[PDB]
Parts: sequence; C-alpha cells; structure tokens
Amino acid sequence: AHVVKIYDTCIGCTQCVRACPLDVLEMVPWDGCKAAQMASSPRTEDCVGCKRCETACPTDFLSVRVYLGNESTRSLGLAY
Amino acid sequence: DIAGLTPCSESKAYNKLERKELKVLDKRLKQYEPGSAPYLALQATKERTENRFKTYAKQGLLCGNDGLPHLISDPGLALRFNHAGEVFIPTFGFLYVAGYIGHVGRQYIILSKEDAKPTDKEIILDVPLALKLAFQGWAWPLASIQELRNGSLLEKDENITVS
Amino acid sequence: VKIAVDRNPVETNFEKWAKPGHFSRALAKGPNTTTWIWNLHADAHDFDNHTSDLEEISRKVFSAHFGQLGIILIWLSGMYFHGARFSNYEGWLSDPTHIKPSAQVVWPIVGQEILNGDVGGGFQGIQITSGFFQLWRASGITSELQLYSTAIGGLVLAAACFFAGWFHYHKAAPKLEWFQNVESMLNHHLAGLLGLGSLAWAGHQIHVSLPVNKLLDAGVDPKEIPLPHEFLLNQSIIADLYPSFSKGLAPFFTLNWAEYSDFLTFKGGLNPVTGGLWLSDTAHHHLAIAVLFLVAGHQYRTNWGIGHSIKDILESHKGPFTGNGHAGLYEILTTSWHAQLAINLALFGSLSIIVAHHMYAMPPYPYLATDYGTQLSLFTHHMWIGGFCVVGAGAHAAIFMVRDYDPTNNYNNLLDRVIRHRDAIISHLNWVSIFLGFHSFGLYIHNDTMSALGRPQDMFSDTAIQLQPVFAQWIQNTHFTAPQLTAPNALAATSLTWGGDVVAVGGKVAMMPIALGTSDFLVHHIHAFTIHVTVLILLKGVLFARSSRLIPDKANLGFRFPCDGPGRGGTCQVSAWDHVFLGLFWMYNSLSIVIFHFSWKMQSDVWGTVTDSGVSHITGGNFAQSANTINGWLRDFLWAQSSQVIQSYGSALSAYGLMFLGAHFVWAFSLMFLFSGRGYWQELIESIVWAHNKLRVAPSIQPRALSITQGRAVGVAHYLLGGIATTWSFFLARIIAVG
Amino acid sequence: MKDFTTYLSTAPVVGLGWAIFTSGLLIEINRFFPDPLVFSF
Amino acid sequence: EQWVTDPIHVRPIAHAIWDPHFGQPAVEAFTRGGASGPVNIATSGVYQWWYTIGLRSNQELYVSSVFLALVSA
Amino acid sequence: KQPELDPDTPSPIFGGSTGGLLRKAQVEEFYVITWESPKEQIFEMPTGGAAIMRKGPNLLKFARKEQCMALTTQLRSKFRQTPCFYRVYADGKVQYLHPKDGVYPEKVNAGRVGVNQNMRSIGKNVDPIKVVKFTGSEPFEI
Ligand SMILES: CC1=C(C/C=C(\C)CCC[C@H](C)CCC[C@H](C)CCCC(C)C)C(=O)c2ccccc2C1=O
Ligand code: SF4
Ligand code: SF4
Repeated sequence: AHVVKIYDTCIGCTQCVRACPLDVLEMVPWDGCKAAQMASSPRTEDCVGCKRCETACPTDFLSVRVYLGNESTRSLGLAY
Repeated sequence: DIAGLTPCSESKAYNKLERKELKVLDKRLKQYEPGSAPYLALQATKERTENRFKTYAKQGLLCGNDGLPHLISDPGLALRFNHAGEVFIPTFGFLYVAGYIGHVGRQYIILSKEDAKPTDKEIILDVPLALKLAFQGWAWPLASIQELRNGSLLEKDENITVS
Repeated sequence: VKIAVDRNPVETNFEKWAKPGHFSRALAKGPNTTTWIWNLHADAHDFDNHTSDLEEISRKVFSAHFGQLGIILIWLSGMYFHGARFSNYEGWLSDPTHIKPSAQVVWPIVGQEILNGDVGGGFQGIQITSGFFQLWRASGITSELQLYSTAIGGLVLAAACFFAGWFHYHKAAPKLEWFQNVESMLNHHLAGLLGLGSLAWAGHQIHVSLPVNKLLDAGVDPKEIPLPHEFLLNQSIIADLYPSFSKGLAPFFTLNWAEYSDFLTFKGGLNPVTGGLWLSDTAHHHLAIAVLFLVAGHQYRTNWGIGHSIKDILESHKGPFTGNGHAGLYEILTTSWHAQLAINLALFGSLSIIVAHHMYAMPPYPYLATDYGTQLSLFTHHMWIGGFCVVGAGAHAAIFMVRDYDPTNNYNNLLDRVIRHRDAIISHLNWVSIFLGFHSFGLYIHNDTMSALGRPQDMFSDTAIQLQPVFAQWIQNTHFTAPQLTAPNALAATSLTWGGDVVAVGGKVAMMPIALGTSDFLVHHIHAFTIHVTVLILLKGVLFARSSRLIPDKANLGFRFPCDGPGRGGTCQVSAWDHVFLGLFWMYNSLSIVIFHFSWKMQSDVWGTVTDSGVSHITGGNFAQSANTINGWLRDFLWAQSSQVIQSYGSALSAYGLMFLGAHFVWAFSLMFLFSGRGYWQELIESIVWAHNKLRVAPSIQPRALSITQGRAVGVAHYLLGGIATTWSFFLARIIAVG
Repeated sequence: MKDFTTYLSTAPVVGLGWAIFTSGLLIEINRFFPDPLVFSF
Repeated sequence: EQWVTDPIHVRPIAHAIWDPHFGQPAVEAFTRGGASGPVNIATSGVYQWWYTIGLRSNQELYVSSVFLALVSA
Repeated sequence: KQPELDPDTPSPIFGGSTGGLLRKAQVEEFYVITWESPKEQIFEMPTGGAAIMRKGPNLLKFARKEQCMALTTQLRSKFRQTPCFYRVYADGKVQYLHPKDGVYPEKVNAGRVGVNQNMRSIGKNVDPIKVVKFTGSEPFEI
C-alpha cells in the first residue's frame, strides 16, 4: 500500500494523529522535552493516502512523507 | 539606398496614401457647416495629419516598397547616415529611465530592511522617503558603477538554494 | 413591530483603515505573505467570516445596501448628465427616424477622435446602445435644460443615500429584532415600495401622455410643444387634447368608472407609422400593478389582530408523504442572510431573463423597433445578468448550508427528505443529460455526416424530412385565436411574432412574425440540454456540501477549498465553490447559445427592409437550412457576420475590433490559469527570488503564487471576461452596420 | 488627519497618484507634441 | 503512370474507397482521376521522390513494396 | 479489556438515506462502531440526516472506515463519549481496531513498539544508485 515513514525530525506535537481521518498511526515511547512522543505507522491496510497528516506536521522538514504506492478498495475510498 | 529602401519623400505609395487619407477625411468633412464644432474638430485633425506627413520627411527615414516608414535599429547603419534617432538614442533614454526607477526602488527596499516589521512599509509606503529618493536618482550611472566597484551590491552567497 | 437602533455603536475614525484586515484577526496581525492582500480583498465583504455576531452582520448588510444604491444613483445621474451636456438628444428628438443616438464624445489626443461617429444633429460622438434617448422621449423632454436638473436631483439623492447608510451603521445601527420583521419587511416592500411607486408612476404616465401620443407624433417641434407644466394645470389644454378631462373628477368618487376612456385605454399592438407603443396601456398596467401589489401587502397579521402571520401558515401545511413539513423555514430565513439572498437570486435572474424575453418581442418605448441594435444589446445584457444571478443563487444556497445551518432548530422534514435521496436526483439527471446530448447534439453530427456523404435528400431539413415543433405552434395558435374567442375585450394578440401583419417603419420592418421550424426545435433542445447540465452542476454542488459518499467530514473543511488530498486516486474540485466554478462555464455556454440563436433568428427571419413588393430581410433566409448543421453556424452566421468586426478599423467602430482581439487575448490568458497549477509556478518564483537576492532587492513580504482557489478564480474570471467581451464586440459591431 | 495621512499610503495612493501623474504627463506630451515617431536627430 | 509522362497536367492519387455510406454525388465528386471510382489525392510527396531517383513503371513499385514487406518480416 | 462486536443491538430512530450499504458491504466487509450516548439526544449522520439516540450504549455501522472516525471525532468535540471500532471479513472473522490501546492513538499507552520508521535526518536519503531493486517503495531499512 502507501509506504509511510517517520524520521527522527519530530517533536511529538500529537497533531498528525488528531488530524488523520483514518486513525492509521500511533504515538508510543519517545524521549522528548515536554511531551516525549514519536509517531509510527504500525498498519497501512486502511491508509488512503489523503496527505492530511502531512499538512499538520509542523516539522521542517516534514517528519512523515507518504510514498504513493498501489491502489485497492481501501486506498481508492470505494463504498462499492 | 540601404536595404533597397528609398527616402520616404520619393515614395509614390506614401503620397498616394496621404492623398487617400485626405480624401477619406474630406468626404465626411463636407457633411457639416464651417461654424459647428465637428467641423472644427475635423479641421484640426486634418491639420495634424498633414503635419504628421510633413514633419516625418526630415533628416531621412526610409520607406519601402509599401511607402510606410521602416525603423533602422542597427548602430552603424544609423551611423554613417542620419538615422541615430530611429532607435539608437531612445534605447539610451529608456535605459536611463529604467535605471533611475530600479535604483530608486532598490535603495528604498534596502533602507527599509533595517526597521521593525518592514512588511508594513511595503503595504503602507514611506511617502516622504519615496519622494526624497525619487529626486536623487538622476545621477544613478555614477552611483551604480562606483557602488559596483564598492561591492555593496554583491551578496556573499548567503541565500536559500536547493540544488 | 417597532424600531430598535443603538446610538454611536462604532465611532467614526480613520484608524481602522490604517490596519487592513482588521475584520479578520488572522489578517490584522500583518502581511507576511503576498497572499495576505488577496485574502484581504476576497474577505472584506465576507461579513459572516468577520465574526459570528449576526447583529453586526445584518448591520453590515443593511449598510452595504445603501453603499450600493448610492453608486446606482450616481450612475443614473451620470447617464442623465451625459445626455444633457454633450449629446444630440435635441437633434434626435427633432428627427428620430434617421438620426442615431450618441451621448459620448472622445478627446482629441492620438487620433481617438475618429470614434466620434458622424451621427447628425449638428453633433458627432460615440453611438450608444443603452436605450436612454427612447426612454427619455417618453417623458416629454423638449430641451437639454431638463436633464441637468434631473441629474442634480439624482446626485442629491445619492448623497442622501450614502448619508443614510452611514447613519444606520454608525448612528442608528439597528438590532436583529428590526431586521427579522419579515411581516413588516414584506408589507412595506410589497405594499409600499411597490404599490405606492407603481401608483405614482401610473399617475405620471397619465399626465405625460399628451406630448408623446399626440404632439411628438404630429411633427410638432419640441420647442413648439408646450411644456409639461403648461399641460398639467390648464384645464382648457387637457380638455382640448382629451375630452374625458375637465368633467369634474366625478366618476372616480362614486366609482362610476364609465367616462375615463381617453387616458386609460386598452388597445394592444401599434401603428405601423407611429413606430412605438402608447402610454395609456402602460398607465393602465401600472395602475393594475399598484392596486395588486398594494392589496397583496395587506395579507399578514402585524399588530391589530387582523390577518395571519407566516409561522402559522408554514405550520398549517403538511401531507401524507412528507409529514411535519415547513417546521422551521421561517427561522431558516430569519436566521441567515445567505438563505434570503440565495432564495432571492434564485428567481431574480430568471425574471431578468423573462424581462429580456418580454422586451425583445415587446418594445415598450417609442421609436426603437427600427433600432435593431438596442434590442439585441439589452436582451443579451439582461440574459447574462440573469445567468450570473442564477449561478450566484446556486452558490449562496451552499453558502447558507455551510456556515448558517444546523438541522436541530432549523430542522425541517422537507429538507432532510430532499437530502435522503440526494443521489437518485443526480443519477437520473445524469442519465437525462446523456439522453439530451445524444438526442440534441448528435443530430447535428448526423446532419453534417449526411450533407458530407453526398446525400442531401437524407439530411434533416424542412424539405427532406421535417422535424419541427407543434406544441409551441399550438400555444401561438391559442394566442392568435385568443382575440374575440377567448379574449373578447382584447383587440390584438399577445405579440406580433406569430400574427402576421408585417409592421414596417421607414423601410425597416418594425416587427414581423417569427417562424418555428426544425431549426428552432433543435436549438431549443440544445438550450434545454445546456440548462439542465448547468442545473445539474449547481445542485450537485449544493447538495454534496454537508456530506457525501467519499468524505463524510466535509462540512468542517468550509465552503471555499480546492480539494482534500490526492488520496483515493485523486480529489479535485469537490467543494461547492468548484461546482459554482463549473456552473459559471456552463451558464456561459447556455447563455451564449441562446443569444446566438436570438441574434441569427432576428437577423434572418424577422428584420429587414420592406420594398414595394414585400420585405427584403438582412440575410436571404439562411436560418432554414443552416441551423440543422453545426457547420451552418459557421457557414452563414459566424463566418458571414464577422466582416464588420474585422473590417471596422476604417471607421469609428475600430474600438469594437480592438475589444474583440483583446477579449480573445484575455480568454486564452485565462486558459493559462485554468490548465496550470502552482508547483511549477512556485518553483519558477523560487528561481526568480534567487535572481533577486543576488542584488539584494527582494521584498520583505514573502512573494507566493496565487492560491489554488484564487488560481481557479482568476481562470474563470478571465475566461468569462474574454468570452463575454468578444461576443459583446461581435454583436455590437455587427448590428450597427445593418440597422 | 494623522490616520488619514497614514491611510494615504496604500493602493488608493501612489498607484493612483502614481500612474495618474504618468498618464497625465504622457497625454500632455502627446497633446502639445502631436505625433512623434523618431527623435529630432 | 499518369504522372510521369506529363507531370504538370495531372495530380497524384492515394487510394480508393469502398465506403457504402457515400451517395451518388459523392462518387461523382471523388473522381478527379477518371480511370476508377472514388479516390483521394496523394499529399505524401512520394511521386516526386520516387521519379527523381528513377522510376517509370508500376511494377518497379510492386517490387519495392514486396521487398519492404519482406524486410519487415 | 477491548470489547468485541455483539449482534442484535438496537439502532437509533431514523428514516433512511442513499449512502453506502452497497454490494461491497455484503461480500467484502463492513465496519461497526459502538458508543455510550447517555441523555437521549439529537445527532447528525455522516451519510444521511439528523436522528435521535436513546441513553445507554448504542451501536452503528457504515461502509467506509472514515465514516465512523468522523463520528468518533465529533463525539470528542461536544461531550466526552468514547466509541470503538470493529472490522468484518468474508469469513465472518471480526477484528478490533480502534482503539487498540484504549487511549485513543493520539495519546501514548503504557508501552509498545512501533514499526515503519528510521532514525535519520529529513532528507539525506539514498540516491537512485544501488536502488535498482526498488522493492516498490523502499523502507530504506529492512
Ligand atoms: C501565472 C500563474 C500564477 C501566478 C500569478 C501571479 C504571479 C499573479 C500576480 C500578478 C499581479 C497582477 C502582480 C501585480 C502586483 C504588482 C507588483 C503591483 C501592482 C502594480 C501597481 C501599479 C498597482 C498562479 O498563481 C496560478 C495558480 C493556479 C493556476 C495557474 C496559475 C498561473 O498560471
Ligand atoms: S495519508 Fe491520510 S490516511 Fe494516510 S496516514 Fe496520512 S492522514 Fe492518515
Ligand atoms: S505531526 Fe509530525 S512533528 Fe507532530 S508528532 Fe506527528 S510526526 Fe511528529
């Protein structure tokens, strides 16, 4: 599906998860300053590739980049 | 004689065009009495049309087989002849005015980079500063060359690139 | 119902101007990007985006209304003053048959004075196709000395209008209780603003019908005509002109309306010599309108237990299928201004187009039927205004549905029932548009193929195989036999477009009956196709705005957004704003087709000059066997009629060709925006900014490319601009050289 | 007065004052000097 | 053959037509040649290039066509 | 304790619509959501209109996964209500997805180990050299 990656450039703002419309990525241990979280993509069978998580990520440069791959029923948002 | 073109007085087509224009003007000029306003308007129009055709034919401008004037833009053909005004001096006049404009705008946009929130000064200009710089740029060739020898216009490679 | 305003709600000061974007706290912080300016411009009027204070929003709207009417009045005053100072209105008035209207004279600078076309009347200038001289002739104006004072009055009224706007915004800002008086707003718009105005204008037309009907149409010079005040007061004059006067005004007290027949007359039609209509018919029509709209504004309970309010009427309308309908539509309207605006613009543009249709075939003025240019101009103008108004109603419907809507208090079973089958409508209208496209456009392909294959006897034609309509012809038959059979007291039919009697004024036929054949059948099917496709676009934009099948969380993204993301194969042009974007293009297409049909019909089968033996039209009846093929529209209409626009450099019509080419230019320029994106442009701006920073001349404000929504906006703007401007130049340079 | 003079640095000023000055100057030069297409010499 | 002799009085022809959709006037309109039915003018410029290199017989063209088919195979 | 799907659950009062529930829902999959909803109230449906909701846990279901995440986020917005998700395949097998941690993936839960990530600065990736395999989209570490 959509190969999603998360680089070390991250602050753990918890925003790319309260913005993702498909609840695809999680945030489990990271050693930060005040919040100490890092994003991760444990599952991708439901990720559509809307690039809504890349808009809210304030990291420069972005912490997450969706490598566009192949399409499916979930990836094409098909109710039929 | 250059490029097979002939001076524009000896052009039968040019005089034929002038006569055509005058006939076309007079045919509808004869519609009004000599006292009304439209008649005076057409009279003045014919005045400056005849003036067009008379004043062009001085110091030499070549008209071709079509009788219309043709500008010579090569320096060297405008020299060795009398055509330096066709387009040779207008080039320098535009260069002067464009310099003037760019110099003033650059010195403005530079002198505003020092104060807090310069963006405001780009939507709410400093009218007195712009007027001052507007009346100080008519020596810009002097300031440009020596500001170039100075080095105060080359940025020492401290800008944003990607490669 | 009462009045409720506040004193000095916002102090008058030039401070809030020094901070552009104050109304948007996001913009007021400062312009750190060049997008700030474009958002300043695109949001200044977005009153419901400034704050959620609907009281302040209603105050802003009620002030912007005066702000618009002030410009309207200054515009009318400018027209009147152009007519007064520099124009041939006296010359036109002494000889309307051949002298052409001109009210704009250019300045002699670079040869532009050639535009001062020789129009006669001892004066030269630019010919005007607005229709002000014919409108002024119906008011007894005899000299230029009156238009000056009329413009003075108009300008004073415009100043007072801006005064009232400032007064009701900064000194008498109302409250939502006053704005939401639907009862008062109706009973004062419907009864007062409409009824009183109609009665006043009818009384005006009654006491001004002396010059136009009798003196102006008797060769009497306007200077010779006694002034209107000399007609109003002197009873001997109005007794000599119309015997029904000086009776004693008795029939109007006892309502014995029997003697008033010289000034309230019902004739219908017009004399093939007088050119125009009569003022008595318009006076009677305006009295009918006054009485009707004055009685209609008295059917609502306001204070004294007389009538019935709107809420009870909405509550007492329910049926088996829907059930509990019209629950909160009164609140729908009283809550949001966008709902009222969309509902208004819904039929406002439609009635504008209906006014166009009622003006082209029913010229309500004297000495303009022979003026073949003003009719086309006004018709096309009003049709494009109506198209824009309809598309704007479609946009404001979704606007209402986005910000000011919640199905809890404004709940209505009607709206939710419409929503619950929001997909069957779209699917069936898709199928119907496919039907019409294969059955209204494919016919032209068949006709071209048959004419090309060398089989003219197989092509669709009024001679080979007829496909003309009869229902419209049956309507024309019911209207033709209406006099003396279904309309006893009537004299003539509804219009001379289906009743023969070729009326001609000075060679030029003022009106000739319009035929309806296979060509009109095909073109009306094309019109229905285009209109249905436009309605499809607009409605599919309006409905799929709160929710959809793909993205459920669509309401939070707002009304004005380009997309959601390249996911699920790609999402582009999903917002209702983009559906309005496409509806603008479809409205362009439909209105253009309709106006070309109008022009070519009027020039082929209607207009012309009458000789001793019949009438010789402009074109040799090229409408019959050219409309049946797409090539015909390029065979005898577009190719043939474009000679003047490209051949007008020798005359005062060269500006028309200049606008022609410039509109082509701006059209392709719009194509530029429509076919490109931002990535390329943003990176090109990046390299240009690099070039700048080498000499230290870049701006402090970050130069960014236009927003995607603004990119599409500029695209559609230039596109419609170029299109409408080219068609304007064509229809306005072609019709001057043939009238 | 102060806020008015500050307002007079935006689009409704030079950009109007400018380009009005320039249109006027060019029109006057083309009016007094009717039809130039080449310099004096 | 009709082109080599008097290359000025004649124009090229490309191919014929078996389209049943044409009417009688169509067969009379696509018959510039006169030796066959409907045809189409040849704008490929092949006659000039084939005659300049030397060719005055249709058999010399059949040979080359067969040769090119063989090299394609 | 992540709760599993329970059939025969009552539904909210609603008339109908034309969204979802197609041939895909019968032979491929359908998603389920359950949530408390006390104080019988009015809500909006993502593929329909407004509806009522009794008090006590109530269960819904739609076609696409986002059609339920939208409702979960809504519930965040107004009143603190805590729904869940479910998956269904052709064999009838059910899978629980949201929230597996029980604490709403936006917040960490005591401890786990994530995948699909690498400790490298943004950029500084590998050039197309030595990437001839290309393995679709490379994880760059596997
Ligand atoms: C060119 C282009 C742009 C770039 C658009 C730009 C750069 C518009 C900028 C032009 C304006 C007019 C600049 C003018 C401002 C001046 C610096 C100052 C004004 C001059 C005064 C005298 C008023 C897009 O943003 C775009 C977006 C989507 C699809 C296609 C395109 C597209 O093709
Ligand atoms: S691309 Fe969309 S669905 Fe995929 S992880 Fe990002 S926000 Fe979630
Ligand atoms: S949005 Fe970006 S910066 Fe914020 S937690 Fe997610 S990956 Fe890190």
